[PDB]
Amino acid sequence: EVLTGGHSVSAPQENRIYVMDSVFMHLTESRVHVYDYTNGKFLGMVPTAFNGHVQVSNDGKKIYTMTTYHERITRGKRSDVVEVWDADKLTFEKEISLPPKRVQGLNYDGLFRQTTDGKFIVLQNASPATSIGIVDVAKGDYVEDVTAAAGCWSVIPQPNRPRSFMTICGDGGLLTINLGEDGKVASQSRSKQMFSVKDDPIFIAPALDKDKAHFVSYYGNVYSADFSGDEVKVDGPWSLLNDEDKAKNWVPGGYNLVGLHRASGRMYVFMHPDGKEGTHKFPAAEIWVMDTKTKQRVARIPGRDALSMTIDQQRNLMLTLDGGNVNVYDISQPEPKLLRTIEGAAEASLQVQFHPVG
Amino acid sequence: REVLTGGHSVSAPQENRIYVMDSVFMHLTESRVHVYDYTNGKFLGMVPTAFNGHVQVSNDGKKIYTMTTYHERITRGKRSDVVEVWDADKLTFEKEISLPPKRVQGLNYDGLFRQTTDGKFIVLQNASPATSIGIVDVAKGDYVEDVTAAAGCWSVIPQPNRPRSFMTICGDGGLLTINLGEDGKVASQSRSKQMFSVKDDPIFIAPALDKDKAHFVSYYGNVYSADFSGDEVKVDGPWSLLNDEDKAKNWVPGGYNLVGLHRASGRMYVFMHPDGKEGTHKFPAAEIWVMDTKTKQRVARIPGRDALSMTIDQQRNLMLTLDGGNVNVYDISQPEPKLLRTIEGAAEASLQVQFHPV
Amino acid sequence: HISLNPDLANEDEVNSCDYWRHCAVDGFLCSCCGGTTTTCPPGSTPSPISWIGTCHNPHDGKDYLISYHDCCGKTACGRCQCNTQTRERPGYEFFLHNDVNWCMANENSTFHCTTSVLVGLA
Amino acid sequence: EVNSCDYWRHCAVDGFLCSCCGGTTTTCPPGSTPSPISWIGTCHNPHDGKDYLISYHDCCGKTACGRCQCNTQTRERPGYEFFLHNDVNWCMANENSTFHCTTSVLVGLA
Ligand SMILES: COc1ccc(CN)cc1
Ligand SMILES: COc1ccc(CN)cc1
Repeated sequence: EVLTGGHSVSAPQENRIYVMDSVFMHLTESRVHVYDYTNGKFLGMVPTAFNGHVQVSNDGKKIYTMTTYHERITRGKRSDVVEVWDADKLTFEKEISLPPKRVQGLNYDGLFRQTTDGKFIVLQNASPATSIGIVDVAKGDYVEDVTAAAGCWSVIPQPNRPRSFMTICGDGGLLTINLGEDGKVASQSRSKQMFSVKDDPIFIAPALDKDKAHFVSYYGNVYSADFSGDEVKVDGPWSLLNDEDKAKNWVPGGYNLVGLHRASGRMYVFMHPDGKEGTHKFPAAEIWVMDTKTKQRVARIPGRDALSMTIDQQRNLMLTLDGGNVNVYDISQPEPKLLRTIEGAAEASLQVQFHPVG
Repeated sequence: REVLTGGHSVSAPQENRIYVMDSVFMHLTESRVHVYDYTNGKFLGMVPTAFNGHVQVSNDGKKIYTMTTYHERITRGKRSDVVEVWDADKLTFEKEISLPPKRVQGLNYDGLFRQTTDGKFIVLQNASPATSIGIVDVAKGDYVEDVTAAAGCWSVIPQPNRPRSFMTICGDGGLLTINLGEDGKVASQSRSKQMFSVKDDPIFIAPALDKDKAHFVSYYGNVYSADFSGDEVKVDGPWSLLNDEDKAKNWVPGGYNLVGLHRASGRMYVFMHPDGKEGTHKFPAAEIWVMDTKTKQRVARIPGRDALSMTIDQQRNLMLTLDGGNVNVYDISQPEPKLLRTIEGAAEASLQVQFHPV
Repeated sequence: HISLNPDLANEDEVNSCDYWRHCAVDGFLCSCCGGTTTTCPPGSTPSPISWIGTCHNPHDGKDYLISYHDCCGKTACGRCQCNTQTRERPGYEFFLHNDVNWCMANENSTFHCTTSVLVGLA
Repeated sequence: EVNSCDYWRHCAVDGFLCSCCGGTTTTCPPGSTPSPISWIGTCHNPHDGKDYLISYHDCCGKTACGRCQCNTQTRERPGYEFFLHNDVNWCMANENSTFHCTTSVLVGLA
């Protein structure tokens, strides 16, 4: 026997999921744990230093991380970076320099994204003034600081365009940014007001369709933004609640708390009863499955204290995540079926993502 | 109305302070020193120590010394091994002393990171993996000597009766004494006769250290001694810790920093467990035995509360014990120790606690 | 008026996540970390910026603006971790949001612990 | 069975089993680098009744795996018998010394 390295992940890409473990108790040693969702096998990891963020390249070939280093961790010079890692070898390839203002925060999907065409990484900055950063992946360069996004928060890419995305702004509307060939801002537009910031604040997490996004509110209302056209069209609210739900004060709760199954128009939302001011981040008592076309609830199942989810369209799967454990659900039918639970996938994770297959 | 201020000192007097070196093995790049008030269990502060920190307090009580390893990008980039000097009262970084990149990376045995009795030199264990002892000049703030004479040896036992001499344990079963000059280079050295059979009765490295002699315990419950009242070390032993009744239950020592000496009484404290056999030398203490080193007889035994490491305060007649996470405080002014209190959750993974010198 | 000074209260009371002025704390209470409600632990640095809460004081029946200044430049304290969300809002109301690191603009952005500083009446 | 700390080859492991970390008893997980040096264990094989030398090469350059932590001390000796000692980081001489997991490679009969 002789000890060898140089190995690739042992399971096919189609089985891979990525649990972003913040390790909040020791946040300088965050990491991405890679699991096989079919059998719960731990496949490998990527270290991400202080409060790492992660996504997988649209093409499935690379892992992208965003993190912060200091020469002596707690002292010395700051370096904010994106890193490119080989998806199969889980090895470091390239560092891309960022200005020292990348968002430091919990791992909402919307703080670290990419364009549909995969050419640009799009990230949230806070200095604490907010801007959005564009990184040319090919060139390995930061190319554009979108300061026009000041007062807005989060990146919602538009799956129907190569290099466009939206952000949610403090006026209750959406700002669309359209990138040119070079990653600089070509054009932009602001929608009308979708929601009342003061009266019906929304969760930033979108239930994202190919040319529309739906959002849930603190009080259980649903808002939509349509971007099939040239300019974004906004609507809502409609309520997730029936009369019995209202009397029990059911409201949404969580972080990455929604998902859309696109083929069916089913929206998945984490919910809990006895909602009131300050419960918006409570674990799920239940997962509700809403028909977005009929605006009716078509199923409700135990939430297993979950906080974040993600959906795989082609395999008809939802993952939920309670902070340490990952639950896999078959969502091919209106009622989801629990297939398994991966215990101890992370210590403090609020984000799980599938490896892309299509 | 109120303003947050910093620049503050530790709230409790130096005489109340203990230092719990938390390796945080599960996240070893974020090790740290927890500072506690032993009188009431209050958390006073901490000093971050990066990867596998080691710690000691300056003999004069003014400074905390740490030893750690950094890399530019943590898991890649250039390595910097360093000693740091921090202010004991402000718990702030003051300076960094470069070491060659071979400081020992390992569990927090006292003898890996020490100082000469006069406080003028920090004396540390190197392994590249060839062993040598490193000498750091505290006045200069410089690494000044690599003691290659100590190859094949391990750990640093300062001689409390000389300003700048220490011993190490070698693989011939003897002790090497090193006498430093005022420049921190080796002025003279000597090697003892064989004290113990490395193959037949290996000793634990943790000394039970008196003014002019050290006692060591073996895997099999024997005691060996090195007398350094003179220029040449005189070795003797074994005598057995065990009486005839103890032998029935196969009592043997176990732990890491598992022994201590109360110098005024001659009382040696040792962690012990029954059902001793090959592989049990790091087992938690079923009991603490108290031995009179002069009469070579046990004078007391108390329940060990699963402790692994200890330290002794000569002045206040105190013993601390540590099970990895919790610290117990014992009054040892009489032969039978009296438990005073336990500090729960002092660390996640600590095998070393130390008093502030007073 | 006595409930406005955490220094006078029971250490057990102020070290609890349910202490009234901790209503939008997401982090470790500095008061458990060698500091106090309004002072950073030794060798940690106050954040110039913060998110802000509005917290009801049940003892005097008035509502107060609480500034959640962090202490920065040391690794996670790990003690008295609280996650309270009263009147907290998402990042499009940025200074009401506690899911970002308010050490972000410090010389060293490592997050150590969180204080709850009384700004005044809401 | 190899994921158990009681597995006979793991008799002097102080660390995380690589077999739980996306590697195997004898291979490093992806992106972790084998140590060229190691401490060695002498472990009894219960099947054939013989004692074998096991090399405990660490995998390095990734942070702690955190899975299947084992602490077994059969025939382990202090630092003055340095290559029988497991309280040191056998990643110590790697390009990056960060400790990830431990492999348990059969060398030969003892
Ligand atoms: C860098 O990520 C962090 C750090 C700290 C906190 C606590 N408000 C939230 C996110
Ligand atoms: C650096 O501290 C350490 C690290 C790793 C190990 C594992 N043999 C032992 C001690």
